[PDB]
Amino acid sequence: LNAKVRLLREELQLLQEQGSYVGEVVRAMDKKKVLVKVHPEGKFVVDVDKN
Amino acid sequence: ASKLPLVTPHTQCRLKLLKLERIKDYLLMEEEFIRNQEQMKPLEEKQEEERSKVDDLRGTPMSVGTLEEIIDDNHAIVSTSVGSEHYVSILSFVDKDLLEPGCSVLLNHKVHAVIGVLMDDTDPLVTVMKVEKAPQETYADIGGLDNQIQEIKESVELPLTHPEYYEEMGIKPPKGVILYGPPGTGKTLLAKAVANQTSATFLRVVGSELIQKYLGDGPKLVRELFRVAEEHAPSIVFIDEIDAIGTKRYDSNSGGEREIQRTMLELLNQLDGFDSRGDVKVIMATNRIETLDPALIRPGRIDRKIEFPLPDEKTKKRIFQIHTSRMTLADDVTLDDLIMAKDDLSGADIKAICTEAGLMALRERRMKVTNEDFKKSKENVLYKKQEGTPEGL
Ligand SMILES: Nc1ncnc2c1ncn2[C@@H]1O[C@H](COP(=O)(O)OP(=O)(O)OP(=O)(O)O)[C@@H](O)[C@H]1O
Ligand SMILES: [Mg+2]
Repeated sequence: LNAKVRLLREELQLLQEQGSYVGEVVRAMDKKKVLVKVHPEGKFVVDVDKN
Repeated sequence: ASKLPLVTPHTQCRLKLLKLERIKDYLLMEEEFIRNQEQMKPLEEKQEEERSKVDDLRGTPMSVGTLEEIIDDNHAIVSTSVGSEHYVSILSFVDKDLLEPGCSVLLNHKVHAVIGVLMDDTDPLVTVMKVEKAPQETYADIGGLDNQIQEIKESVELPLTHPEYYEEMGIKPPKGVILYGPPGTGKTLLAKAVANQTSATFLRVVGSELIQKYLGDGPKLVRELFRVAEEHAPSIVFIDEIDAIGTKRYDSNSGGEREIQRTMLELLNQLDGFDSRGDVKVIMATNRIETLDPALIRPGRIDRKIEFPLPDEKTKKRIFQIHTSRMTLADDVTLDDLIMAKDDLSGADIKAICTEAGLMALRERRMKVTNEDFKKSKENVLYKKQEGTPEGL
């Protein structure tokens, strides 16, 4: 119960963090970069997180 | 690799040995110098961290634009995905030999400077048109052409195989070849054989594919077919069944005839016009050559004109053997009896005879083809004659 309450108390400031775009991967390339189509915008050559 | 242009006599000569020995000596000097300097200090760390500075300069979220115009002063107009266009600076680490209008460039996120170019798909029309290795077969299958094979080789193969012979005499190779003959003699067969035996991008188009349904698309198709023929190094463009697009060009016609004429004019210009044609060789086949345009088959357009005659007496035996090679036969086959008749038989007719004989043997369940089977198949094949007996004779 205490964990539930604590999570619901920090969730207010956890919910103001910016979302993340959802894109479609075209093909991996280069050192560690990727080519992604972020609809409705154009494509990007983005990095990849270490994980 | 951007090496010196020898431009010595260009024929095996002592001057060309000396210029070449000099290049080898200089290259040996460079190799020794680089090896010794690498041993003294790797310089790998120095080579690295320049890439790190470059990656710092080009931010993480590189955007893909579309180059529109180069102002020729390390500046450009680049269009973003939304449609907006920006006047930016082409930075120094981008290989400018790749930049051309319409290319997919990589743009900086904040400053939109050009910081790279992306590779592009490889099928404008190449995958559709190119034939790869001809599935039919190599030169072995073709039987009884011989002289025609030699002419085709002297036209398309020899220039790529031994060009010194031409460069010595100073003559450029003959421009193009047109293969003409009655239906079923081996024009397409020879074209496919040279396609599979050659080392150049071979493109095949049937004239009926140039009769498009929308205005200007036939001309656009020919323009693009020759456009992706200089982009692919040595190439051979084989326009089979030219008779569909080329014709006497009678002015008094209406309908799609005008559009076909315009397509033919565009093809004429591509074959020989204001611009140099680069290194592209053209082959054309036509059952009916008498109806073509003199402008289309004038000497400077098509130099060589090869005639394909119907097999007479021994070419017939050769085709029969070639097409019955992979087929078990009973020891009673009178192939000579089959061919002896002067029935104007064509090679396609022989192939049909063999295939139908095999098919009817299969139908009867037998394990071997018989002479009677071959005779009945030949009779069935020759049943497709038609026409009127007394008429014309
Ligand atoms: N001399 C030959 N040797 C082997 N096969 C032959 C010969 N002549 C014709 N053929 C056979 O004819 C078949 C029909 O294709 P081919 O290339 O011969 O036609 P074509 O002469 O170009 O005819 P068309 O003018 O109608 O286009 C080929 O599959 C080939 O098997
Ligand atoms: Mg043909």
